[PDB]
Amino acid sequence: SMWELTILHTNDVHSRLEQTSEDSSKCVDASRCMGGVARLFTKVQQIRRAEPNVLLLDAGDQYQGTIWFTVYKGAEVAHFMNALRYDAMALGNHEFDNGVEGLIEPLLKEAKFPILSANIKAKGPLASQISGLYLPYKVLPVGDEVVGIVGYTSKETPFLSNPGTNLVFEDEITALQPEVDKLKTLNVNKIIALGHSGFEMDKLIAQKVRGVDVVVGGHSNTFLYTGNPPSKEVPAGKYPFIVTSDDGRKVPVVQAYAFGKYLGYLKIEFDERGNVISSHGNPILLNSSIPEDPSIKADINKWRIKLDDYSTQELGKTIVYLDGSSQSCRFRECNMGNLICDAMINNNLRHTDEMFWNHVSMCILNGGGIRSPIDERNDGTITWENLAAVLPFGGTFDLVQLKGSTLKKAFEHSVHRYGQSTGEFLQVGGIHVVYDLSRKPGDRVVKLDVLCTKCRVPSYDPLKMDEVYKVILPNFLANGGDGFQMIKDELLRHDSGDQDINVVSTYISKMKVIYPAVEGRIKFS
Ligand SMILES: COC[C@](CO)(OC[C@H]1O[C@@H](n2ncc3c(NC4CCCC4)nc(Cl)nc32)[C@H](O)[C@@H]1O)P(=O)(O)O
Ligand SMILES: [Ca+2]
Ligand SMILES: [Zn+2]
Ligand SMILES: [Zn+2]
Repeated sequence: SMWELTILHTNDVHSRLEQTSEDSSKCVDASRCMGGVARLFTKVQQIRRAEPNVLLLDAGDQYQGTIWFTVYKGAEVAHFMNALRYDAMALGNHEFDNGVEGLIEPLLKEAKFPILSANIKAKGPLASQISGLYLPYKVLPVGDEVVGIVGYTSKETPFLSNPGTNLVFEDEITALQPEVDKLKTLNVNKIIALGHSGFEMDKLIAQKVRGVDVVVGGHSNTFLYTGNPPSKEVPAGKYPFIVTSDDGRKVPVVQAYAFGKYLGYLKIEFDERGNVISSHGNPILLNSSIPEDPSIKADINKWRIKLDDYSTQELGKTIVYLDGSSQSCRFRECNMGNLICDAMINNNLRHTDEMFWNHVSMCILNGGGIRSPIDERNDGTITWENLAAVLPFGGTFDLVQLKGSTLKKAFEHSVHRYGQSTGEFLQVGGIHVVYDLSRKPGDRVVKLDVLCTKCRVPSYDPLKMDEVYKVILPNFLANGGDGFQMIKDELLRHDSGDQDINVVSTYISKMKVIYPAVEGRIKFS
């Protein structure tokens, strides 16, 4: 006899509580709009009516992405995940963005479902206040059977977030294996690994961790599809991706892109000993054909009223597509990156003396900090809400003083593991950089010219290693984020800076009509 489990899954929803446009920015024309929690509820309930054994899972990164999270700070996540009746959630890196206190009080205390992470260990005074609010695993009854769900979270979280000194992030495979063994001793033969470390780590967990039957993932925003994909997203593999484990088993691995646009849907046929016989399915595109649930929509509309206080009024126009996509901004020069850096430099114009045209000419911006495009095809209108999707973190753009050697090392770090779609890839202003990706990590920056400061005519000259340059960058990078530890450790000065969205808003308002280009700021030999 066979037992079929239906795994429903989301990952990297990123405050997209409402429905969105095709590129996950604000919904304009509702006929061509997608996702949101109300539409998700409808599809989940169809499948719960139709299929006997159903789990709705989240693989982290609900926190952070839109004005919803700016205002409600995770209370919206707790409320609407409770309304959808999620069966479990794994902690992502962005769940620690407002500290451990910003995780506990909004999300963990208000959640009426298990929140999971096995590789996070509390220390000192936190252990008491946090104990039981997150777990390493959960055994869940599904029909007659039980299904174990073991949690995991990225080891990189302290480089990406504010977990603080009282949490330790263990290796995933090291931490997961004891907990999966413990589930075997409790007669749990069906074990799902739900977590937030990326597709490559998902494949490694599937390969190495004995007992794990399915891996449900996030963080890398991985779209997988079997057959013709139903929208703009390009699949990185078949759904599910089959990893062959070290003990001979076929382990399906799944991810459901991002932004609540798709609902993941995998049907696993298990045998009586909890071995995967087969598995099939695809991520279901949550298009306008699927209606929003009236009661959830009405409740979204209630929480929406506070957000309509944000000004409707046009900040300015764009006549170009502002390419703030990850596929551009983490791999090459993107025009959204140029815009933001030009805005940053424009903000710091203080023409004080005859020697310098301006004291700062230079900008670096982590590409992973650019979180949305802005589409030009609604009369070119840019609103604050559109910019809030690009820059959702409530950060500042700060001035630092760096040695050229420190800057060189940052640009080496920018491409040290190029190809993985990680956020450390640097968008720039007043810097022309050339990479050679054939060369070894730490030796890929072949040309690095910078715009002169001590000059009346701005022009590009080679970066000198022992010269000190003033650079505008995000506070995230000033505090050593994205593994830019050389910046925090070697910086000579660090001033407080202006709020990130306001800087870019001011520039767009001053310029009125914008048309930023890709100009060869970043080249590859
Ligand atoms: C493998 O990609 C993972 C991911 C994909 O979308 O992107 C990671 C990239 O996101 C950027 N990031 N993360 C945090 C942060 C931040 N502020 C922090 C401190 C306080 C508030 C959080 N500020 C700025 Cl400007 N960027 C920030 C950074 O580039 C990082 O690699 P995911 O969102 O799944 O983690
Ligand atoms: Ca099993
Ligand atoms: Zn994410
Ligand atoms: Zn993440």
